[PDB]
Amino acid sequence: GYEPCWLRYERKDQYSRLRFEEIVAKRTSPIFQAVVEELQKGLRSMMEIEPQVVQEVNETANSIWLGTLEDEEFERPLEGTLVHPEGYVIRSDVDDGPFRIYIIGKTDAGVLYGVFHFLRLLQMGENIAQLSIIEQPKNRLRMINHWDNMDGSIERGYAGRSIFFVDDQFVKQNQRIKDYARLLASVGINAISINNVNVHKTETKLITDHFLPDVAEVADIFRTYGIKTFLSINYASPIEIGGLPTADPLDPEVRRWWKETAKRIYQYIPDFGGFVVKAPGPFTYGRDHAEGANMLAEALAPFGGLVIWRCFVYNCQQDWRDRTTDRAKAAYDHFKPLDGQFRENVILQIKNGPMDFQVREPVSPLFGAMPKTNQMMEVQITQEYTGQQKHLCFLIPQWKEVLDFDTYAKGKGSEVKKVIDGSLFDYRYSGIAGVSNIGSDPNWTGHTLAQANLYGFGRLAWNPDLSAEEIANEWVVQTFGDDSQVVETISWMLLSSWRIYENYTSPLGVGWMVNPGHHYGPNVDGYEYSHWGTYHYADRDGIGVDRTVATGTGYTAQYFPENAAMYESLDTCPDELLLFFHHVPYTHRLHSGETVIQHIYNTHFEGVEQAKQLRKRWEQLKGKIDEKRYHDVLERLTIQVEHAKEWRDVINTYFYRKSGIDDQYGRKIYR
Amino acid sequence: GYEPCWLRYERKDQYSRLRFEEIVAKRTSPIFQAVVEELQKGLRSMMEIEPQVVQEVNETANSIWLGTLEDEEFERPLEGTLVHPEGYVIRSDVDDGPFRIYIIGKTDAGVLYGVFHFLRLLQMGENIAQLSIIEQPKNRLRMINHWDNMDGSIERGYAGRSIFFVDDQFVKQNQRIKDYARLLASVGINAISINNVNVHKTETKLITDHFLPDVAEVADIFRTYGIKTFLSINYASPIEIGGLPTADPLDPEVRRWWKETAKRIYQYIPDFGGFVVKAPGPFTYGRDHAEGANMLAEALAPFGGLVIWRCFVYNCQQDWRDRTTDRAKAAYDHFKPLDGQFRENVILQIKNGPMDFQVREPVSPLFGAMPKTNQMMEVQITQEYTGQQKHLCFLIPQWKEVLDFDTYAKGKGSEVKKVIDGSLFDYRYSGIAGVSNIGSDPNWTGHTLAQANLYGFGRLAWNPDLSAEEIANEWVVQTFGDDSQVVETISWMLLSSWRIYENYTSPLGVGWMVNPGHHYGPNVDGYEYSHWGTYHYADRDGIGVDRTVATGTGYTAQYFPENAAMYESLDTCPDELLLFFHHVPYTHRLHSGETVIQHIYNTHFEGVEQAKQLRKRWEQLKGKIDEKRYHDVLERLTIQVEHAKEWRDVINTYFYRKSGIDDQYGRKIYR
Ligand SMILES: CO[C@H]1[C@H](O)[C@@H](O)[C@@H](O)O[C@@H]1C(=O)O
Ligand SMILES: CO[C@H]1[C@H](O)[C@@H](O)[C@@H](O)O[C@@H]1C(=O)O
Repeated sequence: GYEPCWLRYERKDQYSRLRFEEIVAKRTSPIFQAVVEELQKGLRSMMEIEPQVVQEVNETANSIWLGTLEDEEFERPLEGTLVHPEGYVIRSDVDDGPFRIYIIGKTDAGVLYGVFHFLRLLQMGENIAQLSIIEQPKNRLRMINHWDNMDGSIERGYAGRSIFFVDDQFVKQNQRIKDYARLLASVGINAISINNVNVHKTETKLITDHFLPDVAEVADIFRTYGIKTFLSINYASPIEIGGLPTADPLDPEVRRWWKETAKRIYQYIPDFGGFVVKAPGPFTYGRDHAEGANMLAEALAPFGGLVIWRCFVYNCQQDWRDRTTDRAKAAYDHFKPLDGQFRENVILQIKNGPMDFQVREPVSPLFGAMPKTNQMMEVQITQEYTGQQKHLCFLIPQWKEVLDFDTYAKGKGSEVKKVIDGSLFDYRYSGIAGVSNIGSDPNWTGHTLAQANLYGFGRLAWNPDLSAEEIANEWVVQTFGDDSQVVETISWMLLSSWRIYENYTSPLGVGWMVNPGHHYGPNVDGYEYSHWGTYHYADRDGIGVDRTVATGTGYTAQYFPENAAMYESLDTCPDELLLFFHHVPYTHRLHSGETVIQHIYNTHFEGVEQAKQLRKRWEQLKGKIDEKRYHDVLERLTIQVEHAKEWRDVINTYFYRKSGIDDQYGRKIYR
Repeated sequence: GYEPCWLRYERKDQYSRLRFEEIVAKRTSPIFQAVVEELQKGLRSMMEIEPQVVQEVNETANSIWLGTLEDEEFERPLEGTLVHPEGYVIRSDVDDGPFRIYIIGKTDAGVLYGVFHFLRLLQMGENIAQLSIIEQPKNRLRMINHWDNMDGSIERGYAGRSIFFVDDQFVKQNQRIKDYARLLASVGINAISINNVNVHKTETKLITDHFLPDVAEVADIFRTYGIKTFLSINYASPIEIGGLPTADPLDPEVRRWWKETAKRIYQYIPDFGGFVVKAPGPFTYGRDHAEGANMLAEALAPFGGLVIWRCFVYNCQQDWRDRTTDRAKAAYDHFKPLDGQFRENVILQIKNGPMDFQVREPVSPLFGAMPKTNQMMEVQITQEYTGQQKHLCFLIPQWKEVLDFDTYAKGKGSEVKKVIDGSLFDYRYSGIAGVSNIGSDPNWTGHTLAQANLYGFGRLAWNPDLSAEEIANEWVVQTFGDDSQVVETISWMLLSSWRIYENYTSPLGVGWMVNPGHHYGPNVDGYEYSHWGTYHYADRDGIGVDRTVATGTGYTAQYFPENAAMYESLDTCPDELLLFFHHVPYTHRLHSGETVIQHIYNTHFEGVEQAKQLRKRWEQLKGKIDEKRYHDVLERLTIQVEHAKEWRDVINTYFYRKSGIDDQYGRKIYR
């Protein structure tokens, strides 16, 4: 019915097998049961062996040992250094007797992640004769947000319908949920919100007795795979389903209603993760988001729940005429002032950028600006503005640029990753969340290669220091095999895809220029005169948003001095973000030597040629990939090439018609 | 529940009444029954009298006589000249005895229209002491097309939900259908298609036994008011509900299926009007529209049904890059060549313009170009591109410009009205159709004053020679009374509204510049790079579509020599249509003396001020109009003023940003 994605566990040849007679499972918990089953599955499929599962080591048998520190006979030094609950150690016994692999986790979850790491080593064909590994995740929260609706639709879903809901109910099918959990767990994802942040009528009832049994059934599966379950809530629930006259967070009965709702939820799901909130809301009653979030936080506190408060807030009724109002400044101006007013179990979830998941956006100034408030970054795996899984776009490189961005909050070495992993400000709760890119499509992600974005998200969530190169390598090998041509080719495609897509879309960081509504395809003035605050201000002389303090919106001042100065100056501002920070003449000379207008022409003409190359390189792999996936991808790559041509021409023509400046190289621009 | 619109029958004062003791109804048919009931209603409400209904004249009683020629004792000369079946004569007896009013119709329908004319005279307070009237409609078909869907929605409906359907079924309520029929009949409308031309799944079943009983129930009501009922059909019905493998009009079984469908329909509705068709279609199987239409025509022929084939056909996948392809030429190039190949009961329905109901479009070249093919013009009463009933837009003046347009098909005096009334080419069937502007809203049309467009459509349909001035006068008096200030003010508002709306929307006939999808509001580049063939080609130097033969698409050649030459020349082409026919520099000087760019600024700034005046004039009527309607309209006028400001600024800014030319008068243009 559907692909196994990167958990193929392809059968090894006779020269790449392992000899094991037993699996020693020191524990019998539901998680351990899933761990054992997964190990059996991988070893059976890959090695064609079926070790017996036991609870005590057989001194003379080759074994894989699974357990926690408390299960050890002799606690060696390495595992003794473990402090993170989800951390683990994998080491081969150094003695000369039977072969033994020890997978030691700080907790059961640790053993689960350790096993998937062990299986990953096998899929990649690593020598496990002398292993000595210690791994602890950097981010406490490694979450996935689903924008699934209960009618089956998925907001911004380009990979089919929801695998959770249908006909305003839960799918009677749960086997796919189990395989999805296995996939998420394989890359360390430990938290999930199953419903759209835009909570509609039916979804509002997910926190009521009518649907809680079903939610609990889903949570039971995820729990088995070390995944905590969350629900996006409707802030107006007290009114819509509570029978109350208001949703005011300060109203005594409203506060009580939520506390009772929390209690009720925990009776079905004892380890419920908490609420994800997109917010009639607090503003409706003159309350600020601290008051709004803290009320929900107080309801969940007794149960250990968390409130994930999204900071995607802005004036969705902005006047395009007013160049003093800047949507990019909204998030910071709204939350920065509230630092230190939020309850301990509240985590502010902030998008990587201050606008809205554009192909390229500078880093949200909020990161590093709130020392006393937990923060978590939200990235979008589903490609809303990045190709919608029609165009290939491996998002890992972009996410690393964001994660490695130094905010200088506490001087050099204050990278975003250190802000969200909680080390910089000692955040009790923090991490990263990704908007799911899956659907009912057999290949899960619409575009076969988009599977790499989900895999990659998990890898970065676990350890942001991993290189895009090794993440791509791991994914390709596990998904398509180790043929050097296949690996080198697909890895190259993945690693260069984002830049290629940006080349023929929005120029120099200004973003947008997409069709309104569905957001797919070129439309330079699409939202140019809208009330969404997404403008490029292109005219016959130049383009760009002046966000300088000197003459613009003053957005640059939201960054710490080092970055503020870099963007403030027209001479130091990076080319790739120039139009996001400065309004400049088309003739303005970039650091690359190109005028702004010629740069536009260059990347659009050249981006299309690069897209053709992606397709050509893929075609050269025919015969080395099964026919089904070969054609699924070829189909998409062709769709990409044809659409890229539309992006190229629409943008080139628009700017030629406005600037009146011809392409330096005389390439075809339709007048 | 809803307003009576123009059939108010307001109670007259004691000095404006009539003395009648009897109504002589010479016939007992369902139509006559409705006629009598309407007369009783009007006389009771207006005159507070209740004449007894009799079948024989009382020599000594003041009476209103109703009958046809065959019912007359003495057939006078006037009614003796009647030839049209729906014509009638109204004359006061010239003798000195009792007062007698004779309403003589050629057929029952004629008597119905005669009575409504009599009632109209009373509502307007005309002296009926010495009447001598003869009226015969110019257009055989005076039709209304409904874009209602069975789920209750109305495509391009801005006046509420369908009054016909709900929950994929017919409304159990029929009283509103009766009052709607009364309204349509009052203005001579004699035909109606009750469902959307875009026939969806459920609507496709309107031609099956499952829904025919309901359709018949609706048709029974309309029949009583002289209205023939039609259904829009799904050309693919043979496949969707017929169980056949194809819809090919030349497939033997397909032809048979339609003939059987027709027979079945006529068993429920003996006088069924026929099918309205928007067309898997003939093109799908390499057949032309003559073959497509003739197949349906052959099925209806034995029953006297008609096939209304819409010519709204074009490449909905046009390349914006190709300036040689012109959507405006499509309709003519598609149908002109087929003249003389259509069956006698087929009528080609053509929109007033060759594009798509824009605020201003030149006349469709098809009118006058097909001497051997019946034609009917389609106009849009619902204001899709003309304010959507938020902005006031009395469409009658525009329709008269189209109707009075001389095609010169047979030399001077070949106006569009003479083409569609069938007199120019002796068309057996022809006329005019209007896309309904009603909905479930209590005031029927969303905007109270939009009621005038429905009324006006009927009046022009009956007699295109009626002036916009008298049509507006009739409507205002009947709807709001005869206070001279009220009449003069509302009439002025109606008569100037269209020009006002055009002033702040699309300039000089180029059209569009609307938001995509819903089509409401400014968005200059909205469809500029779309595949719909709706482009203005504005750049930093000029704007316009070159449709000349000399250098453009050659669209001008579709008109007869006299009009072709007028539009072909840049010097003779009317300003109001200049950008539809020529691409010109912004500095091009118009006949008005304005440069094209300054004209744009002028009409947009001034159009807003004119809109403010509409509101001001309405406010001055407070106290002379009931509070409910006064405020309903004031609300809309305020909405109009505010939106006009958006139209003004968006368009002015777009062209300033592109042309770089400032407003001559230094008015506020946001940079
Ligand atoms: C779920 O709503 C989404 C929305 O579809 C998307 O287009 C954007 O505006 O951001 C959103 C968000 O992150 O709330
Ligand atoms: C019913 O479809 C409509 C359509 O809503 C409208 O936007 C336009 O394109 O013309 C149509 C037509 O007259 O078929």
